[PDB]
Amino acid sequence: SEESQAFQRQLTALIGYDVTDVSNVHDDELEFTRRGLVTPRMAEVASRDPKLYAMHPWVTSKPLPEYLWKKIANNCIFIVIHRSTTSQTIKVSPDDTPGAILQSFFTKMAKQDFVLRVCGRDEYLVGETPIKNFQWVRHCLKNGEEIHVVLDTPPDPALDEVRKEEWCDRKFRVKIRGIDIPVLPRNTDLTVFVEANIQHGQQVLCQRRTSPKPFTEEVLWNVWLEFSIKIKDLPKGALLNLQIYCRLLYYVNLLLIDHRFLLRRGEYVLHMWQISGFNADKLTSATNPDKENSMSISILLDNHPIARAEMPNQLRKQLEAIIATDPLNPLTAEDKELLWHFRYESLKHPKAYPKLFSSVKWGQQEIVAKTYQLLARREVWDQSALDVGLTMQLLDCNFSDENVRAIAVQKLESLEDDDVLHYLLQLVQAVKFEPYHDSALARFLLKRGLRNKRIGHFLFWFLRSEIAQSRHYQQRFAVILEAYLRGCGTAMLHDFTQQVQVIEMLQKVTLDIKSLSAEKYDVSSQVISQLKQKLENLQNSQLPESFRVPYDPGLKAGALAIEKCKVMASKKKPLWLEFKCADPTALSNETIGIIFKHGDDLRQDMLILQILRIMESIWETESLDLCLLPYGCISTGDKIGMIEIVKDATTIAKIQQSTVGNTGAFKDEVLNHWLKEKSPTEEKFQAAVERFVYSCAGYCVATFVLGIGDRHNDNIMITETGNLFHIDFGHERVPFVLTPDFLFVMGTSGKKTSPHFQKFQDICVKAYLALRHHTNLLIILFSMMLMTGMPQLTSKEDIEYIRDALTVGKNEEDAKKYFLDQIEVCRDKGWTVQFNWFLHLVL
Ligand SMILES: CCCn1cnc(CCNC(=O)Nc2nc3ccc(-c4cncc(OC)c4)cc3s2)c1
Repeated sequence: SEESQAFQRQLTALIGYDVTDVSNVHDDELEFTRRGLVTPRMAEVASRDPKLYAMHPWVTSKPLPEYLWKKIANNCIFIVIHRSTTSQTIKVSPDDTPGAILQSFFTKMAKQDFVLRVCGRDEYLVGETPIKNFQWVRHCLKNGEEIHVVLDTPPDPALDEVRKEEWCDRKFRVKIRGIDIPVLPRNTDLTVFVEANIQHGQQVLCQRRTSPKPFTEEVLWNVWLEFSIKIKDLPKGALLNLQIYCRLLYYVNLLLIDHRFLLRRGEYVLHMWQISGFNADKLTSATNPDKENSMSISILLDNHPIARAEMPNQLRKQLEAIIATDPLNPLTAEDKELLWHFRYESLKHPKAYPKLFSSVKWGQQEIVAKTYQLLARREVWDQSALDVGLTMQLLDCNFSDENVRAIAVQKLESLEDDDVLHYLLQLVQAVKFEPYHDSALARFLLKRGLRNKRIGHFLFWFLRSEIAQSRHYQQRFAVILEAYLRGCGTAMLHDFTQQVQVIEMLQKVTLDIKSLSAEKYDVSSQVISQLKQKLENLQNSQLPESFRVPYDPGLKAGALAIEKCKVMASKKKPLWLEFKCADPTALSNETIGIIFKHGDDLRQDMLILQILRIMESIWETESLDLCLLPYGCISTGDKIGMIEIVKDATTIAKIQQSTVGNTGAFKDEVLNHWLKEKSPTEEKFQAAVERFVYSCAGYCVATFVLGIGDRHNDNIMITETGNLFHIDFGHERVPFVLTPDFLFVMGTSGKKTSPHFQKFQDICVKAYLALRHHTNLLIILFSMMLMTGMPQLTSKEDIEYIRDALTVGKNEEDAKKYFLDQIEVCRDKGWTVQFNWFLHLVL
């Protein structure tokens, strides 16, 4: 039971979806999946070390990069320690463990066991890890900052307490009975038919149509559709995709083999997803909850069970060629049969595996058999070093086979939380391509999230983001989330509970303000008053005392700095909110600044940001820093989210608006003055010039690769301290933005060269060819991003942008050349496409 039914309401209200609800299901898969997950939850709960769990030490086995060993000129590191305005600085060896450091500290003083917490954060320096390997440390040294730690006592694991739990040979065929809708769209007499496909990872196996019939609110064929495939030749995870044309208006899917390995039988009345008017919402096994407005379709099943000599030379080379080839290069029939015939050779090359397993006639019993024997002798794959790009490739929409997919997930098991975090978002999205609710991958996210509060925290927001936006996938995700929460342990349930109230509160406010200045560029006096009064109304009895900042879970925000909060001057009306630190042990009055925004789909931004982080760590692997500023951003519901404000930064545009602020002339010297005036010492200035040259360079390459490089001034920002960065990725060309104002900081004005600019192309090109060394990873992530993150998209040309840009199949010379030309376009065009935003105000 009873007090255990509150818990459920807690869960549902925490999730944003009621998973005990059974009104949008035609079977028990979700229920079954709720049951299936108890063990892997309990298992992981049971085996986690309570102390290290409560402190969630954020840590990495990566080597410390060159550019930070450079920053330590003494093989020794300073750490200020505090007890209560009593503090001493300690020389420490980069290889010193924390316990080891406590040894030397107790030694120092008086002439039990406490723990090193970071000043101002919910971050601890604990565990047999040399300090060189805690992230905070690496982050402090990056920025030229000191390292402030208070000594306090550990958090009681009691607070992580988890609740008690006490839980034939026949051809296949389908009777299309007919379809219904209540209200008919365009109205004038058109014509309509049903298309029934037998699908397996977007490979199509058979297809049947109906004769068409006049499009009216009710249409009844009552036909058998005898397909070409044999019942027994059906593979697990095969979808019966049902589609409607007149062209494509609606689609829906049914697993032909249920989660119990049972051929699917009987009557079904399926409510169908309308078209927007390829992508991952097409694949779903879910039905439209909206029974009242959706088109639907009746059908019937009743058809039970089921569960090397020497290769030539020039063929080996055709083979190696095929294998050695981007994920988007499609395979000829000729290729596929080659791969299949020489599968045992193909098997020694882990890079072949995606190509190889998509050369499988999955519509043949006998061949899948062989394909499993093939997976049996996995020596080489098991032993290969982890390649995430490769691994990821095998979790995309192209692979429905449960066992292919699961070897990829084997490979992830060896990732440390550091990397789990990098890829967490994409991996969560990759759930959408899983044929069944319960999957190896789902279970793996579950483990890793429960094992580590950082992953757990981000897992929560990532699943919740989707649950609240997508009906296609909310059911499945809601089940995974519920699984998580039942293991994360009441500490976090309270945290998530705080957090969820705050962002529901603050979105209420966000939307109410849009109502009050329609478009009208200016923001009425009236507006700001009301914003002020609401936030005051909120703070006085309703808002929590403090709360974790979802995009950065080490930060506890306290009260609002109402004075500093405002509505932004947008066509949308985002909030500029700022909070005090709730941590009194913090080093500053410097606020936490968060922007809330409705009107853009931030799921996209989230993705782009995550790819930015990935690029930054690729550059880590060649001892390269380009100071990208992939600020925090978390989507939270329908076209609405939050955004980390970056301290001390303005808009390239505004730096123009200041001096001239014209309707839109444009000047080249202005940026460089703006730096001087924000550099209290001329040598710090050269650091701004420094940071800028990198940041510019970073964003130049990145932005180009993603093809989001032609942007307006207003959507680029720089820090008072040189760090340039792009924003707002919800929104003649130019490849990327290299305006003449930038180049004047690089000591050039219209076609010359100079110390820092030589440096600029040097870094740029380094950066560029460095990402080409991870081509397949970027291609797979990008392609997935578009499939899980976008509007509709061409399953060739939208995606194919990024191979031409990564200049696939090219030696480093051509490529370097290519990139350099992409610079020279921005110097042909100078201010031209910048200038052009304005003009089309009327075109
Ligand atoms: C953060 C504490 C207050 N503060 C301390 N220094 C400043 C100077 C002003 N700094 C900024 O405005 N920084 C910004 N950072 C971002 C990051 C992202 C976005 C953004 C990204 N995407 C979509 C957007 O549309 C609203 C906005 C805007 C800003 S402004 C403000």
